[PDB]
Amino acid sequence: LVAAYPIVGVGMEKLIISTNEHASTDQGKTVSRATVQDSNGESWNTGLSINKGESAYINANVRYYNTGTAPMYKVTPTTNLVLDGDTLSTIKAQENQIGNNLSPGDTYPKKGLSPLALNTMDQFSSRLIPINYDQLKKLDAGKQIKLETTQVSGNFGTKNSSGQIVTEGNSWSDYISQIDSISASIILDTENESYERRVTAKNLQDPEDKTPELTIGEAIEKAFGATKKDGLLYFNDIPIDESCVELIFDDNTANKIKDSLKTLSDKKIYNVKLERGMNILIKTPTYFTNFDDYNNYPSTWSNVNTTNQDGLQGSANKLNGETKIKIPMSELKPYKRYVFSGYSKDPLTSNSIIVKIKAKEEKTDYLVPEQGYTKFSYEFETTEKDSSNIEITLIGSGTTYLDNLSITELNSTPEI
Amino acid sequence: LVAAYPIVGVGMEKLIISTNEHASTDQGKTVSRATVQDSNGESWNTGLSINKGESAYINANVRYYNTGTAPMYKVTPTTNLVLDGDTLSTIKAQENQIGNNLSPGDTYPKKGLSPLALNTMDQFSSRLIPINYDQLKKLDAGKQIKLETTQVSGNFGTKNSSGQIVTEGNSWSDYISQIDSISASIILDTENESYERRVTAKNLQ
Repeated sequence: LVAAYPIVGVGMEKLIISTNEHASTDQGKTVSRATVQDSNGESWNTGLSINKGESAYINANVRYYNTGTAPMYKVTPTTNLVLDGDTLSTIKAQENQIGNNLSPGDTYPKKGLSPLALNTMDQFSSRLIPINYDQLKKLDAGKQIKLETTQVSGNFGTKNSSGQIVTEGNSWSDYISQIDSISASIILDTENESYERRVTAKNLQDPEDKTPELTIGEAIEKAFGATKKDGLLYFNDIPIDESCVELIFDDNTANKIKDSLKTLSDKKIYNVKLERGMNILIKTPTYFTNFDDYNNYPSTWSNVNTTNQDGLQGSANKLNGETKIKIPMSELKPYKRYVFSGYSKDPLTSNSIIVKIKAKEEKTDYLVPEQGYTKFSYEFETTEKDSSNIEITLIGSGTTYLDNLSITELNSTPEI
Repeated sequence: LVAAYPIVGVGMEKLIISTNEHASTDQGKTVSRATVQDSNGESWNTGLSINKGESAYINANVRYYNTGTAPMYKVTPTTNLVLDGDTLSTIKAQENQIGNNLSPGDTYPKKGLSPLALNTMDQFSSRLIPINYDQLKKLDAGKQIKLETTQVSGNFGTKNSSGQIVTEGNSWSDYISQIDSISASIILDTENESYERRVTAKNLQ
């Protein structure tokens, strides 16, 4: 029920420009004699010119990488060069920039090597790619470009009766669209890697089809090789729960799950029936706070108490006091919108000091709804390499701990 | 339990550069007479120029060599020219630089010969490979380049019922990745030689 569907992305490393300028230097010596009179002269001729029409050549440094569950033989992408809300050229790479092999979970070329270069737009490798003069002025005035993937073309492998395989005329292109008509797209993002899978779905409109269906918790169990450990789900001894990760929905999927939850009797987003067209992100968190064990924390909290520190639904202490952790910015990445999220309890008042500079130094009271558990989450911006700490502090009157709290990445967020 | 898997590497021997410079020399003689007065002049015109956009052509000296347990018919590598933490061009060699045969434990060309040359980037052998001016200044300021292998493409051999073999459409490329999914890579290095083998393994999962 998982379909082999290899994803390709193109990554930018460096950009080199080059100017088509034209220089010259001439020296002349003249002498004349006439009958008495004479003359002698020394002439210099410096010359510099540039003629528009192919006025600036360029070259780019790229590297291919795979993600998914297939190889991809003879991969060939296409790139679309933007400069400033616009386009400049569109290149399908020639024979010299073909990507030969690509194992799943890998890059091309191999890791201990240098990147790939591309410079021409013709079908045979001639005629270096030009940039006209106004784009050159926009470039030197301070504006920079990026890269963009649009499609790839590659071939799979299949063995005949003869005992070998053949890779010719077997395009992966005409197996793209069919899969994206039937499947749901689930992506995972951990701290170093990312994985994109398509899992098959079940249409409820027409009754003739018989496709076996499941739920999103079982879907993440089946797509990734996930081990059910004691009710939790674990992926390479990394916990993935309905509570220990951060889920991201787009608006149509969010609305479908949200209005489908009300007829359901359980308030879990792991037991919802899977639908046809979805995009579900699951991001792992950076720093976890299970007070029992597995707490990747540099310093340890204050006024803690171990009575059923199981995480959610059993955090079992209601007293007064203070918790505080100071952390410098040196360990974490700068200039990234970090998101801090945890859960609730039954106190009456609690307040949260998040004193991080260049960011939300607003501190608010808790506004606890009831003894039942609800999440809470705030956003902030990371500064640049300061031992001046971010210091989380929670003062409470009616609780000392609730055993779920974390901070996580929320990437694709730089500042300058 | 040992899989035939020939390794190819590219070795650098020498690098030649060449400048696209443009020289000229002119001589003129003038004489004039008018009614009494006269004049006579001798003019020289030295000229030297260079225009960027294909300002420095180059050529490289390479030689192929095998290591492993297979031949490799019609070998064709790709090279990736770095200069200083960067890249300058990427060439899959044309028809004139194909490597024809390669026995295991051998080099191409044979040992009592001179190396191979390559100079062009086009698909048909034209348009010598250019280097722009800043790289030329980095070169003459004292920085040197190297070579790099990324992939090769070659063909194996198989005999049919007809009693001969055929080498066409039988790529070694689509037998690369499968072997590197199942095998362990063991290499030996002695004082003159080196040997790279892949031996098949057993999954315990």
